[PDB]
Amino acid sequence: MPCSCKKYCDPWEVIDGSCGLFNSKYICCREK
Repeated sequence: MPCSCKKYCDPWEVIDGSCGLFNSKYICCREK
C-alpha cells in the first residue's frame, strides 16, 4: 500500500482519510 493506516501519522507522513471499523484509525498517506 502506498498509503498506510495508523492512529497518528509519521513525522514525514500526513493524514488522508479514516481507516478501521468506526473510522477510529486514520488513512495516513505519504507527503508527496
